[PDB]
Amino acid sequence: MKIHVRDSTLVRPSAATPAVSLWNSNVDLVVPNFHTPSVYFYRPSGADNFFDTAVMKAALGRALVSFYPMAGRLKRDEDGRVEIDCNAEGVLFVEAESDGTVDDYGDFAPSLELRRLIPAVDYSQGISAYPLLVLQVTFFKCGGVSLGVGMQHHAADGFSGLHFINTWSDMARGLDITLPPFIDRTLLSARDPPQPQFKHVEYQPPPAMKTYEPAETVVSIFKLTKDQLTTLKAKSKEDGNTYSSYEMLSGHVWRCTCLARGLPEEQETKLYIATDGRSRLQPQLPPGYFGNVIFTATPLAVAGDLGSKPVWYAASKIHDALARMDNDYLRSALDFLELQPDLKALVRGAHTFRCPNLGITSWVRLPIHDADFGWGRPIFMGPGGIAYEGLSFVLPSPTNDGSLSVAISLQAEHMKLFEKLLYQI
Ligand SMILES: CC(=O)c1cccc(O)c1
Repeated sequence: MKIHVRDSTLVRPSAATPAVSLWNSNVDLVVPNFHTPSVYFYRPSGADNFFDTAVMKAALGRALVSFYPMAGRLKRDEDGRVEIDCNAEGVLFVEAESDGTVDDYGDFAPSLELRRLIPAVDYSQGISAYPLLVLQVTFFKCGGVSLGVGMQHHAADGFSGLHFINTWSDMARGLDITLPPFIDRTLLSARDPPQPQFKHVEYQPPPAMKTYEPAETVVSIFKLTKDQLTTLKAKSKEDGNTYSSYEMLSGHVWRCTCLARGLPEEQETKLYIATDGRSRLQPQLPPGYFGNVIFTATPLAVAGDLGSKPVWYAASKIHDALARMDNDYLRSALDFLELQPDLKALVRGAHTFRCPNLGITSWVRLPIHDADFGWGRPIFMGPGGIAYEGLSFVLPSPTNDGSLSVAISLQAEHMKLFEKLLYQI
């Protein structure tokens, strides 16, 4: 498939916005340096103006008025701390055409082929050289359209990013803003002086694999029916042992991964779980809080135990890790991060999620399919390509059947067994 760009432009806020330097909290600093990829897919609705770029950009400019930090640029203060220069330079909007079809992506497994649907960024010209948000509307050879999104997570996390996209689509349909964004990250300032309370196991080195081959990593996606999810939930009754569907599913995935990887009985495994601090921070963050509030629960386990014990054993560990992440624990994290000499060094990479470990996040809660720009909701949305092994995304169904999908990156030889184990319910 070849893709070629008809036009690219910088879309600025439709009206005047504050000219300020937006301070970043420690959560807003422990982020990747690249743009986080995500992709929306749409089927033709039969409309003559399907995804009219003028309509899209008009609404984009209107949304960037309240979401003005999105149209800003990265800068560093006198101490070298990354902050957001809200200068309204604008976000990048790319219109592109494809000689292929939406069907070419099949089940929309998040392979690196999705990256082509998202504008590339030159990271060699300073952190101030590129927009915080890059957008690509691609028209396929079937009438279908993809919306590719690259968002610098110095701006905000995926939760606020989703808040922006849905607001954009709302305005594209003529709607006014439902939830106005709150823009002040000083609410997540560390205490003075910083008083950490736990050692924070989340930032400790993960279990290793004695060795380490090269690894041919593949990406797949598997649908689980509502009945399959219901059957998995009542497995909490096993061995005379209630955990939620999410806790049980994440435990199920964690367990299946260990068995698929053929982990030794004694091998330790560490699970990384993205959790939203918005729910537990005190006092409650204002609705529409614009920034990063995503933390990580990291339960430890023995591969032999996960396999020989019921799923609720895995779920219990997951539940315990999440339960101890109250306000005090998160407040301690801000203080612990504050004392760290290098925050970027704490950002997790391929090494973190290599065998025997795993990272998981669940997007079912998000209104990820509420991005209706006037021509219908997305037929799919997911991460814009997964680069390395050991990442899993739990995606809800676009339909109302209550099914979900587990997208995941594993070694090629491990992926085949994982599919078998995932459906052993
Ligand atoms: C994005 C994602 O899937 C993930 C999973 C675990 C940890 C983490 O920081 C991120």
